Amino acid sequence: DAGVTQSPTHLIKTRGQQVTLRCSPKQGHDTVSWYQQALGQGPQFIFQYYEEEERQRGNFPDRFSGHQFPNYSSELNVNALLLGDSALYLCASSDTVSYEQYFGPGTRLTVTEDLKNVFPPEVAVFEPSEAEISHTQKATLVCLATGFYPDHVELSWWVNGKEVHSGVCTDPQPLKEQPALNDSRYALSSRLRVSATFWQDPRNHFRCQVQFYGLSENDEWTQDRAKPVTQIVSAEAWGRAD
Amino acid sequence: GSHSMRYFFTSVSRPGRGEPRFIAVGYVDDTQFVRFDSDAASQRMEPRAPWIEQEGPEYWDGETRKVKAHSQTHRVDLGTLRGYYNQSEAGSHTVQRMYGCDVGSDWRFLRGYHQYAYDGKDYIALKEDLRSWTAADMAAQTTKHKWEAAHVAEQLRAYLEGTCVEWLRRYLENGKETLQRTDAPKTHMTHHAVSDHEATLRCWALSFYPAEITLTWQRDGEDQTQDTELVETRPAGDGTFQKWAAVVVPSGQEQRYTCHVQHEGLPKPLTLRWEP
Amino acid sequence: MIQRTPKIQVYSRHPAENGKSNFLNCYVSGFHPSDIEVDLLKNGERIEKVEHSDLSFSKDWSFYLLYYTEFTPTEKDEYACRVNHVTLSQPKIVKWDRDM
Amino acid sequence: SLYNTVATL
Amino acid sequence: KEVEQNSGPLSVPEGAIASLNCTYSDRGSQSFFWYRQYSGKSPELIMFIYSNGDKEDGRFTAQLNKASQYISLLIRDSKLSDSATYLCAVRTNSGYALNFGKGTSLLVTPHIQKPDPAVYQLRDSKSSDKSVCLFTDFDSQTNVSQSKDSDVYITDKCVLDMRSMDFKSNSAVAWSNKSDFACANAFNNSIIPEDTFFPSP
Repeated sequence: DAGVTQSPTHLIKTRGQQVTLRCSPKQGHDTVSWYQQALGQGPQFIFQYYEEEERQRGNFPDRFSGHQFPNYSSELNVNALLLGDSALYLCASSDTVSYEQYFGPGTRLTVTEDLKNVFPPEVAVFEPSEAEISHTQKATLVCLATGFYPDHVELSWWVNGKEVHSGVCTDPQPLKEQPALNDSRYALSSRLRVSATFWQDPRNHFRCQVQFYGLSENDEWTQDRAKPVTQIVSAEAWGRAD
Repeated sequence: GSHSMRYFFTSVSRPGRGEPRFIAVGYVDDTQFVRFDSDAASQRMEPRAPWIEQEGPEYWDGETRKVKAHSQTHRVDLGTLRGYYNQSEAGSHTVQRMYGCDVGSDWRFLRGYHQYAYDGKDYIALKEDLRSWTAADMAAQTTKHKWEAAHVAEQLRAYLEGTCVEWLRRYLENGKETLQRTDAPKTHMTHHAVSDHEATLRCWALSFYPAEITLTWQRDGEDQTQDTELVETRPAGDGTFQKWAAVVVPSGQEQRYTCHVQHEGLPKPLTLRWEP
Repeated sequence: MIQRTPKIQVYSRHPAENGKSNFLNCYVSGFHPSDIEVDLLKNGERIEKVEHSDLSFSKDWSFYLLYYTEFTPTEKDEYACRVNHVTLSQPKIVKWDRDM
Repeated sequence: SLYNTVATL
Repeated sequence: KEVEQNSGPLSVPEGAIASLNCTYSDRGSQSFFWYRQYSGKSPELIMFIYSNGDKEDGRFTAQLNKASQYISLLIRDSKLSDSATYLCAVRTNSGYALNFGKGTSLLVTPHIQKPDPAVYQLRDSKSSDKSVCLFTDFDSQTNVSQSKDSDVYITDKCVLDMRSMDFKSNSAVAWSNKSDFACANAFNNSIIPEDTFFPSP
């Protein structure tokens, strides 16, 4: 009996291919609207479905099309993908009493010149300096995920096998490894900060984990390196004594 | 004087034979300017006045979109009420909806209204301040409760106080030749004897606009109410109206009786006697 | 289900003169539900080119329709309006009188 | 003109 | 271009009132919404406003003016978790679609009680060669330039909140691989405080 839902969470496509995103409204809601959001920009209305017919259209071109079914779920189909179709495609669900619209997570589409361009992250953890521990009684680990494409990664930290949030901050945005290239690969850092005494207990185990969203099983892979599928990549440390 | 924009909707379920008969019409004062009918071939909001034809296809895509949402609303309402009242799918039931604006002599907001009925009977409506609902029924107060939580009234109030006025003001300016026209009643009077010793005087008012009119009979100074036969005001078909009022009188005393005609489009009230 | 029986008036748009073209209106009002059947008659035979207004309703929720037709009144022809509804146990005829 | 967000029961 | 916002960034110190505007041009705009969007996530409805005037809700206040065609949003007593992109949005009486602004982005500058600006060197678990430089505990009045040599990556500043200790902390990270690189010689395109602590590598 849940909230708004979308799939897939992430996608990678080459120019000219076709794509079909799924969305289902919150139980008790029966109207779905689809919007497109380019980075830094505002969501753009594509269309809205009610009672399995298209209720209203935005100003997008023909290659964008939609359906809604009996159970009220909806599909957005796009073909002749263009590079500039890269975006967050969002689904919003609404009832017909109040007409407030509530967004789903989104499907994150990257459209790239070529799949050979795709790489998973290498992940490393760096351990606090002893100088920081003597000076501030605090201990900062930094995690570095690097050389990945595209910029769809989630980075979390795990201490004794449970995800933690306090003392973390991850960069808002990755940075480009050569900024000049259209298809540049990315890096991203996160810091976790804990007290000296916590880091100094050697039975505490610290993991940096990076969920990376890659190719599906559909896609072709000739190359020698391992097909860069969706995967987790991790690095770790244990604490070290005084 | 004052002016109004009113929209009227009627849905009527059919046992089998498909989905409900939906009929929507919009007025400005006493003049229809749009309609939608679910059995018409067009499947669109259709103009019914010369001055609304000036709007382009973006106004019409918009009305069609919203009038289709009104009809779909009434279809699920029908289904919901059949449940709350414990009634069969065999039956044929009716929902009706009416809302709109009044403005004063300056085109400024005076009053807003919104009312809903099931079968023939009041179901739920906005109070005159527009922030709360009259609901007499037990089903009606469950509807009230859902619409209070969802701020349904506040959203309506925005339309009725705001955009409803904005659009009535547009239609008044655009339609000024037909809608701020006043049309004088052509009045006349008939007399046929009912019996020996008594006779009907009938006072007629033809070809007038708008439909608001008062027709009363006086005898000397006094007024006949117990004794006057009115008829409801009726359309002529050409967008004017008609009414008459009749009184029976002792024969030879017709000179004692005068018909007082009061209407917006006359300089002063008229008074007719039965000229021999 | 609140049942209400209609109030039929029959009249001409313009004051009727024999040999001059006109319209004959039949105005049914005050009724519920909306399934109403309405014919204009010329000497008891239904007239064919009959138009009607969009359905609408008054404050008390009862419906009204206008049914109208092109006609030429002549002494000998008798016009009328025939209406059936669920409230009336047989159709109801109202003859057109030149002064009502 | 005509209200957009007309509510169901 | 139907609904308009400046992108920002807009900066507000922690605890102080933030203010965001948005203007629109369709006169038939009838319904107004503010949404909030955290990096990496979707928009969340924080306030609807359906009537002209002011609407308070906890720390948030919207001000709508249709004569002049703007909506303000003020945020009282700003917290670090308010840093986010705020999207303005209108529904017109024509239809059921939302028209959205470009989004204005808010950063809440945290207040450091005692700045202890320092650059520490941090080594790899796995190998020696891999090495990173962490500039930390500087105060919120310091920017951090990207260097201009493509071998040497430097992150933007980032604020972490240790909620147990109740402690807040700015940090940027710098790394290269190339031999000719050290922590004294990372962050040289930045204005580093005079007093910054460079403990031996």
